Amino acid sequence: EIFELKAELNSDKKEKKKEAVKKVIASMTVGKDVSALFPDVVNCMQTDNLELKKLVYLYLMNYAKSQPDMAIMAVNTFVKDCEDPNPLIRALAVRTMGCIRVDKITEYLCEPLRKCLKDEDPYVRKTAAVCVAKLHDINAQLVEDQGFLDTLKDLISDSNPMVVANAVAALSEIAESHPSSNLLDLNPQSINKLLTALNECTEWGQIFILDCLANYMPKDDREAQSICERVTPRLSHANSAVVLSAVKVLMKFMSAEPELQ
Amino acid sequence: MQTDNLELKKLVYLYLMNYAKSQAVNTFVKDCEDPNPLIRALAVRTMGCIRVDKITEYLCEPLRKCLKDEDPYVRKTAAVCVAKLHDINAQLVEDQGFLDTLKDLISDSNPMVVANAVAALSEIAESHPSSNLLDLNPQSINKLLTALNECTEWGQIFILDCLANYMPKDDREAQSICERVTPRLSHANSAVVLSAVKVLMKFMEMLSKDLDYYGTLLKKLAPPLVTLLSAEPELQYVALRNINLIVQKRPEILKHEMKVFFVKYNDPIYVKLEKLDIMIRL
Amino acid sequence: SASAVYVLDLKGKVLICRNYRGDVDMSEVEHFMPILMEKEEEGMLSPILAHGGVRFMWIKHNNLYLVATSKKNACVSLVFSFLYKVVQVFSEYFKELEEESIRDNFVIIYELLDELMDFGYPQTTDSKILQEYITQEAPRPPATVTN
Amino acid sequence: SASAVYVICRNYRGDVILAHGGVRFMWIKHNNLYLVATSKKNACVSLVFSFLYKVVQVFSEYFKELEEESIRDNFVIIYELLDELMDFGYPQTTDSKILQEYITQEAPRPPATVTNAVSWRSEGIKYRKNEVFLDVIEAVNLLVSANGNVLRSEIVGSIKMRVFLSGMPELRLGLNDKVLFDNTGRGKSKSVELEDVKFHQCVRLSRFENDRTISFIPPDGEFELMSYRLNTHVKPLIWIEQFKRRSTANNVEIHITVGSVKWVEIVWSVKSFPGGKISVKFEIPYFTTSGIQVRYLKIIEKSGYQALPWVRYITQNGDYQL
Amino acid sequence: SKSSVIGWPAVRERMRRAEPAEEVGFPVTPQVPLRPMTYKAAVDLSHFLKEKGGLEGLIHSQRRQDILDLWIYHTQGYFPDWQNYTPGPGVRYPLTFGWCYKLVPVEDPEREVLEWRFDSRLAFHHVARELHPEYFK
Amino acid sequence: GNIFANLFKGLFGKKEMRILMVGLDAAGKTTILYKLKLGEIVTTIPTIGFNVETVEYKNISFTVWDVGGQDKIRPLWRHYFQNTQGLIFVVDSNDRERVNEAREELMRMLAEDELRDAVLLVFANKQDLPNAMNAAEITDKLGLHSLRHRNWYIQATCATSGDGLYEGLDWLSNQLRNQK
Amino acid sequence: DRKGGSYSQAAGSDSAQS
Ligand SMILES: Nc1nc2c(ncn2[C@@H]2O[C@H](COP(=O)(O)OP(=O)(O)OP(=O)(O)O)[C@@H](O)[C@H]2O)c(=O)[nH]1
Ligand SMILES: [Mg+2]
Repeated sequence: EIFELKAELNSDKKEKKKEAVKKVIASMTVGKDVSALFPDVVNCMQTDNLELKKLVYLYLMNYAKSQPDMAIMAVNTFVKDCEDPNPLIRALAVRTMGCIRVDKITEYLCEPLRKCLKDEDPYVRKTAAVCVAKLHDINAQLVEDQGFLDTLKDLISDSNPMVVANAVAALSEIAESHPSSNLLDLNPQSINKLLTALNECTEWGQIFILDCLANYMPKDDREAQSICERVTPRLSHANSAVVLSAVKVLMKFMSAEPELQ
Repeated sequence: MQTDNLELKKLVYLYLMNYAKSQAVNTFVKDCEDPNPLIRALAVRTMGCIRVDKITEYLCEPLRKCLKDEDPYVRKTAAVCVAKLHDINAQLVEDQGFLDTLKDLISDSNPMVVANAVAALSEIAESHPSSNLLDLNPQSINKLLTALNECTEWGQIFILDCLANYMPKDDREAQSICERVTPRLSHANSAVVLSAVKVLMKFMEMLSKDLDYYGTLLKKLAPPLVTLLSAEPELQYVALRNINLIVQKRPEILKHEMKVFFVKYNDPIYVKLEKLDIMIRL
Repeated sequence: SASAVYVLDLKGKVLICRNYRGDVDMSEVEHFMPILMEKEEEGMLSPILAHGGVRFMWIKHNNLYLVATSKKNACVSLVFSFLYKVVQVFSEYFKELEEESIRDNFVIIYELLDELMDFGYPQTTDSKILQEYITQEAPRPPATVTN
Repeated sequence: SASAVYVICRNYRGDVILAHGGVRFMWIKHNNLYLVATSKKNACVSLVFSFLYKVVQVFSEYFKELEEESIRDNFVIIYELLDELMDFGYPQTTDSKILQEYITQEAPRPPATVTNAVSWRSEGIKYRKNEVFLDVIEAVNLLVSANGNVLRSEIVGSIKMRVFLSGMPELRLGLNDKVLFDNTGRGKSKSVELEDVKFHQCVRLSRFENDRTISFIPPDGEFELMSYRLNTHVKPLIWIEQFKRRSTANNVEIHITVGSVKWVEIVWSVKSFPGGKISVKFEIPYFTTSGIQVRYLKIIEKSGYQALPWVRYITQNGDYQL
Repeated sequence: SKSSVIGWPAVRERMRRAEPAEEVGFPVTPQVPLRPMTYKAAVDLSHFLKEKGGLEGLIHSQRRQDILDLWIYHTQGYFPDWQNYTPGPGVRYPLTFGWCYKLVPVEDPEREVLEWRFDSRLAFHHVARELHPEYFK
Repeated sequence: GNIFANLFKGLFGKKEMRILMVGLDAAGKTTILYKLKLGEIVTTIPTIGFNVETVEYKNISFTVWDVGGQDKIRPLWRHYFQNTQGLIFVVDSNDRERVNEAREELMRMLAEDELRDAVLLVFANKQDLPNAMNAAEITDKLGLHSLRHRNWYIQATCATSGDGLYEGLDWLSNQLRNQK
Repeated sequence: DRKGGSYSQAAGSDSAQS
């Protein structure tokens, strides 16, 4: 069983390697403690096939806190994967790097995070924004030292409205845990820009875009009137949360499912 | 003019260049962003080839965009266009601030592009009044030498011309320059060997005859002169003139070179006459 | 602000789990079943549970309850919307919502779960759009999501 | 600093060895036309001559003949080649083989070889076999005065190789050089004392300067790698009022018993001249007058293959005038 | 090698005839391969010479060494440069690695009498290279 | 049983073989691996983890597993000892102070009974400075002649030039393959 | 055959010089 699986995973045949990866994934999901074979799976990590790479990344994320010492053999692989031409591979690598809850690994991940922060790929930009927030949550001091706040602030002022919404959500999450010192608040121009991308945001991005306005406090009736006029279209959203978010924003500025009832 | 076929575009650009002073900005701007590096290079070359005073003003933006082009051919084309604009309008080039971009070109990758940038800077400084010279410290010379070994035959002359303006101040720097220029004497190109010889002669003004470097340089220069003496008849006159110019400075290098100065039966008049002068000088 | 989205069953067995923040221990799911049983037997059962300082907000599916653990003051409405989106995606990809497909389509299910939400923040919810990047039978993602 | 290169004309600066007032017309005479390149500034005359030679070589490579018939027949590619060769009076590309991949007479992005440092070996070249044919051509030049003594007697070597391999091999040429033998400690056998050695662009100057290491990437086709040139102090092979009897001088043509004599000067044409039997046209193959013997050729490729190098030594008469 | 065996007796006789102390040109055999002697080839030649005899203990002479090198080049196409000895005074080690032949004193290194002696350790230890690392590059 | 398929595969080449790449950090291992795989001198940051590549030469797929020389990664070389057929040691002649450490690391790694069929492969890297030793002084300093039952071969490879890599590959092929 | 001397195979390096 375990010996046979290790032998299959330490083989040069991809057909057996894929079956072994599937079996290992099933055993972990079946409720089998497969953390003892994490170093064995470490050897079969840099693989061209994307099917096995995702499973390996998932196993490493699920077997990262269990064997933090054995996770030191993945920084080079993550660095190599952070420069792959395929945006999906880069996004997966970025997500896996932030998913690892290792204190000694995030120190070396700042360079790839910095490289991917200004990635032209909107998916890459979103992944970098997610990774920066994850790093800040794991280590606020490391994030502050890396100076990712400036990059995150410029993310809202960039194209790719999905990426802008992701950056806004990350900034809100970081400021939520922050002690209110050096707040990421913006003037009415920032609110207007967010509203401009609010109409282009998706259902999930709508909540992120509306949450930012929840922190801003209007000071004039004209600004409050404009905010109310812009949030008025949000009441015609098929999503229940978007309508609720718009209602909450309007209140601040001033037949669903049974579970949502 | 705006045609997809590249065969007609080149002919149109050539006709416009040849019919520009006798009698397109939007077309050039559109072509300056084509994904194909060849098309962008052709557009950059055509824009600089137009001798129009009212057209170069609007070409600064495409030139600025193509100055930092990742394509080494695009970088070379931009460097050529910047030099052409500076020659056509020095004030416009200075206003556009292309000197800073040109200076960083030597400090960038793509050794062909670096050599092109160096040649453009030398051409601009040649017409400049010596004010705000583009001279660099020994680090720049070392970097150029590092790309000198990677430069092509045409780029070798450009790389060696820059050192012709620098004046060494210490024997160690002069010794290093001589050591680096020594490999240039084994170049199949006649001009590269001549350029290396000229650079060595210029650097010898600061070298010390007491050390063995001067003697080694003198010994390693005669074989180069002998090899250059067997060049084409057209280059024979140039080689004779160079020998005469260097003969009056260091006559102890070619003291024993007398048989090679004999005029051949089929030698040209311009070479036969120079052979007698070379024999008289030696 | 869900910490870990997990899929349970009628017998208390977790069909599949996918942690998003890692702030909640994976062993807290064990107390979810006894808590639900106690709530049901006393009339205080609700879709949003609470295991001490961790809230277990989930809805009941055709055969399993998609319990998503949370610890911070996350948007309950956002969690419900994410659960509904996940249910719709599963229905679109799998014609049936039962335990037979949970143990049979894990290869694509895990990929879909990972791609759907990152760090507790979902990014993509279009099943048709998602069908062009994650398949159960990979090129660059389509520009529609970026656009 | 040429202003306009004309044969067809192609202006390079538009500001415009003869001299028309303040403008210098420096050009050479070709087979049928003089390639006059106008210049006005203090441009490098040697640079202009080198550019003209490179253009002539490119024309010869592209067009098998240099005459007026091709000037009026191949203008479409000729103009493109002229435009691409030099920009603003500064040439940038001179490799005919490399230029053949971007400008054709019968356009994709330019090859990365020009942008890359190695501009003399096109990457991706694949062949069924890896055979490189070398040619050690001998040039016997003798300047014999009317008194009977030889004044100018110099022999110039010429290593021309036709490399046809797969990939980008880095040839490591090795011969029995006198300097190399002295450095290694074997300065007692037959070693060639080449006074001047002119390596090609493929040969690295630094490697040869360091330890006489001739390492370079050969190009695809026939090219001149090294051109040795050393004086000769031995007796002439042919004495006209001496070579080894094992060598035969095929096609002996002594321009003024055995051999056909025809007057066109009197051409003393001899088909085969056994050893030991006014310009002479002797060409004796398989005879190395200088005695230089090739030692090794380090053919190294990243892919890894077994090369089959070949080379032949041909001795001919150069400036052998009496 | 039948040709090498046949040439060994004549070569030994010629070397013995020459005391211990006319044609110009450098003809080359058409298609005859010319390359430096290899370590394995040198070892095989040394073993053959030791088995056949005539080389071990023979007084070292310039003429005899030149004749032997010429015969080896004619019979094998090997350049006559690998048969080099280390500078004296004393025992001179072979310059080419793999050679089992060496010169040892028999009594200025030029006037010292030397004789060829077999040395099996030469093919395994680069004595000449160790003594003269500069000469070995 | 029938071995016709094996003979048919061997008629055109079937054996691939393997190889290992270990040595001290900044020893040119990454550059050497890049040259063997691609053929260009690429500058890279220090190898935090490891690099795995393959080289197809002489009809043999020589898989190379580059290993760094980091202090925290030195004890991790035991993981690659399983299913390993070759081993290559890269020396650093430009680091006099690190020679003792490299020798100690080689001795520690060479004192394992699991790695017995792997012949010695010493590569003299950084063959571009005058301070580099010859092909015998380094071997004498390292004491390669005292490795009983070990087939070691000294080869000098220059990272900048690339010469000597073909000779090392041929030696490795001859040591691994014992056929015509 | 070929006029000017038959082509001969070339070696790889100085085998006698290591
Ligand atoms: N310039 C130059 N540097 C060399 C040469 N050989 C080795 N080096 C140095 O060796 C280092 C090699 O690093 P890499 O090849 O990227 O990888 P590595 O050899 O495994 O070193 P680590 O990654 O630290 O383990 C380079 O950074 C160089 O500084 C050489 O021939 N020329
Ligand atoms: Mg490395």
